Amino acid sequence: GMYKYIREAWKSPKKSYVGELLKKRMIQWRRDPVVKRIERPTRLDRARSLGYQAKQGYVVVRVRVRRGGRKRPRWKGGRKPSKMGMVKYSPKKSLQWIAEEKAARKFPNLEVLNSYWVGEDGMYKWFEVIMVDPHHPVIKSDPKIAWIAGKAHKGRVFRGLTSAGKRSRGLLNKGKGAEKVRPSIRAHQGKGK
Amino acid sequence: KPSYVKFEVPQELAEKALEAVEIARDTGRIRKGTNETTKAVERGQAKLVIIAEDVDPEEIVAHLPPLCEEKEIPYVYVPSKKELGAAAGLEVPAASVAIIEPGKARELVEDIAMKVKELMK
Amino acid sequence: MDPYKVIIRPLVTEKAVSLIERENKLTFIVDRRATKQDIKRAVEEMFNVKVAKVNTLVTMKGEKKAYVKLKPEYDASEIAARLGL
Amino acid sequence: MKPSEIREMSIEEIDKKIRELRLELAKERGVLTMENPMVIRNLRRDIARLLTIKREKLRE
RNA sequence: GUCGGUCCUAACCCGACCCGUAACUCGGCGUCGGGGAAAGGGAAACGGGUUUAUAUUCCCGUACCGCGGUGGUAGGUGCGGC
RNA sequence: GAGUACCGUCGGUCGGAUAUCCGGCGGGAAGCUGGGAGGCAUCGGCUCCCAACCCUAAAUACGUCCCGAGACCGAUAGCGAA
RNA sequence: GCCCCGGCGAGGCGCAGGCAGCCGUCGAACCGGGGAUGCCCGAAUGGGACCUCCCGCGGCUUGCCGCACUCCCAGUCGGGAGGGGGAACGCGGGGAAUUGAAACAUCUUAGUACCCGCAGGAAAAGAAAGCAAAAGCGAUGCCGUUAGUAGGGGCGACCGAAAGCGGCACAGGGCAAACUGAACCCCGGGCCGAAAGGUUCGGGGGAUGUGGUGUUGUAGGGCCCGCGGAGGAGCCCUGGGGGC
Repeated sequence: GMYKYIREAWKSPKKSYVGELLKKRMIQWRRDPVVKRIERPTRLDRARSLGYQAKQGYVVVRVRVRRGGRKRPRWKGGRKPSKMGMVKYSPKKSLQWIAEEKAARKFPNLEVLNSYWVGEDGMYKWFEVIMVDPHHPVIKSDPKIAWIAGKAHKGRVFRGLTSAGKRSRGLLNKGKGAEKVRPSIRAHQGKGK
Repeated sequence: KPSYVKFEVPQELAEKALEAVEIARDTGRIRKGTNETTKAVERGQAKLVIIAEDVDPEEIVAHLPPLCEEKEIPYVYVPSKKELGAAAGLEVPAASVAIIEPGKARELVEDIAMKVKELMK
Repeated sequence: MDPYKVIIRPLVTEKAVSLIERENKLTFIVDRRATKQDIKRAVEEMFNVKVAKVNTLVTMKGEKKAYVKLKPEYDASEIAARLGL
Repeated sequence: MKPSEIREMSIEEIDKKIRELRLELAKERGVLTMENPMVIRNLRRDIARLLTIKREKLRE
């Protein structure tokens, strides 16, 4: 037990005791910096499913991002009318992934593993990101996360191998409809997404 | 001050609870940890639940009061996890503990239960 | 620097010879990276003399050059003969 | 000079010989501006051998 | 050692943090730290002679600054003038 | 294995057409007597499968390099440079 | 240009045909292998640059070590990581116009040139909430065909797949949870051992769960029951032979 009850509390927070908790917590988070390290996860069931243990080498980092889409900058030279838009654009990455990348900038000796949603507002979204030190012996002594010390896993979040990146790349659909997403997007000339 | 706390137990009760836990550890049976405690309560083997107030996030232990109130098992609060764990016989701290098979604490648990009821009402 | 590496070369020119005769001076070519004090030591050891003054200039070939004046107890001509000239 | 000979010697004799050859090299470079054009090459490489061998000895 | 740099700040600039940006070798407020004038501010040398070619830089003669010392006095415990 | 499957709407993209994939906004589940797919939506039948966590060699692409070759050029040619 | 081990076996001192001279038979030059020394700038890193040069602080005995920024484990000491470079190939984002349509605006050029970021000797993908149709297949990836087809489109100019069939090559494993409950991991020092490995002391973590079990579909696993008790496939080199 103790895990399904947390899952229940968070499956709809407006209905549980979590809404007002989150109101207060945000009152205090809005003053914090954009990337902040913490002691313990807020959604422990979800963390421990995504891969998180209470050993040395795991780090939890909250990130704040702004909501909505993009506003393109204006164009200097002449354009055709199908190419003048500035406002109603949206990004092709998700805010989850953008947050992961900001954290990866701030902690350079580390590597990202996964992330989970932890709050909303009218202007901001909040994600908690998990990270792992690949040069710790406690971490090189565990076969579940000893792959991460390899020579092809640095830049993971940047090339797109985290779950958010796979989602945004299209690697959750397998048959009809996903003819253009394997083995990659460049392989098909960006013609998927 | 958190919101899973429904009432204010004083020094009296908190200290008696720590000593009851230490005595029940050294004589009877003690289930340590939120998950052990939760399962004990779900199966009915729990005769008293000690909960900590020094906890964050509250989502760890915020399910226990509204469950023990149903199963009709008494529960008290205490203000620190390090002390509770030291009592239970750990170097790490505990957020929740369950007393099963009391030995030499029976009357302590009697009084704790009565005062907890008087306080809740 | 260290003694015995400072001094590269002694000079033999008409100006240097004039100074040897008149002023009791020696004229050396030295490693750029040495200072007046290191030059002083170097001369003292490599020749067992007491020195009075050192003056330096970097040339238009990339060479540091030292005019060295000894105390009137000693004599330049002596060491100039001890060397070749 | 031959490493066989140099290896029969002590660290202080080696230091002394290095100083001596340094001085002889200076005075030869001096008189050069004013026969046997190889004195300089040979002395340089002598000092080189001496330094290498002293470093070996100290590393043992 | 004494000429000038080297020191001080000016208009101005950079770095780190911070906020933004899909991102940056891009953009920027504030805090902190640092740079920025061989005609601004600013310890101290003048005459004669010497060389094919340097000299307030070398030689003679007469001097001055800054650090550290040795030895004596002023003073600590002294006066003159409405 | 939940702000997930799914539903509407906006922008982009695709051969993807009332039937591609990505993202923003507003709503939002069941959870083993369970759940998904079967080219408009829905009802029934049948067939196939169990998402929202992770690792993984071989067959492949390249040639700032090497070996080795040539119905290639032969000093205004051949690489810009014998 | 200095040293050592080997090969070759008499001359040698770069392109580069000179004067004068030295090295070598105690085995050179040359070739293969391994070591030493290695100025300043530069990621450039103790702090600064109108000139690849300057200015310093601690601690030990002129000589030396240490001291950037952002981070992890610790914590009054220490131990570690990143940063820059690299033809073409690679993953992820941002994104034009000339031109064509005999003008042009949707389309085309084109997810192109170019820009930003991240990796390697290969990268990326990869073990069905799939394909299909009265029959059946069985992870990914590459070639040849399917095919200028289905299908998109001022239905104009034009754009444009897949499944399957034939072959190359082949390989499958682990978590979360349920049930147990410290039975567990790491650092440093000491004793066995040739080593792979095993045993004690002091610290760091871990009850907000370390270790064990467990992993899937006309279901699988756990708890309960009975019966049975082939994890024995792999690690090392004091050894003895072989091939390259």
